Amino acid sequence: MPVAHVALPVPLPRTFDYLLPEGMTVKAGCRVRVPFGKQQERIGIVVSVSDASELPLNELKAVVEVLDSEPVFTHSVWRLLLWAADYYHHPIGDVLFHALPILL
Amino acid sequence: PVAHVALPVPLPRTFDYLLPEGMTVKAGCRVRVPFGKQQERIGIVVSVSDASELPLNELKAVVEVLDSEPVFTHSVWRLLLWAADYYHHPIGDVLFHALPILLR
Repeated sequence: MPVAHVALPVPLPRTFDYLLPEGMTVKAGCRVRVPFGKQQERIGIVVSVSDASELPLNELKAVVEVLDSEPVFTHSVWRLLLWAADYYHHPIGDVLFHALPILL
Repeated sequence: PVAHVALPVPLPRTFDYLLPEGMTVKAGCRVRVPFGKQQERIGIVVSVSDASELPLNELKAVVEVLDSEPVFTHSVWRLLLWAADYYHHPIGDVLFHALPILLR
């Protein structure tokens, strides 16, 4: 009863920022393993890579491992999926992960 | 450093807020909540439980409840939620876009 769950009108990509460790590069389109909750891990997909972030670079967990060296998404498929997601109002994560099993 | 990751989260991607004391809200009401750091935003209560993914000591508190009771019909509400769910649209996206229509 004390936790009100509010729904807000967030930007296009509602991605989650994670910090990359020392000497570990990843390109937009690769899958990565990251920390969620507290002591749980989950497979994610890199959407973008910038030097900035909505939150202080001091409180963003670091990626555990990059399960990819080369984007698992076609340069075309990728550009397409992102568009699709935005155009039809679908969560980027939703499209990406649902679209992966098929692409393979 | 930063890496904008897209993850496959559950159905509602709602944001948990803490209700101050002596202030109750029904699922379907609009509320004013803190965003970013020093910014306000109008949101809608999708649900209300006693639990929360995060520590109850880290959840900002609702600032104001703009509704005594649901601005959405018991029907419309039940419908919109479905719609959002069935067609894979952000619940917040559906609710706020659907609002101007239902009223005007």
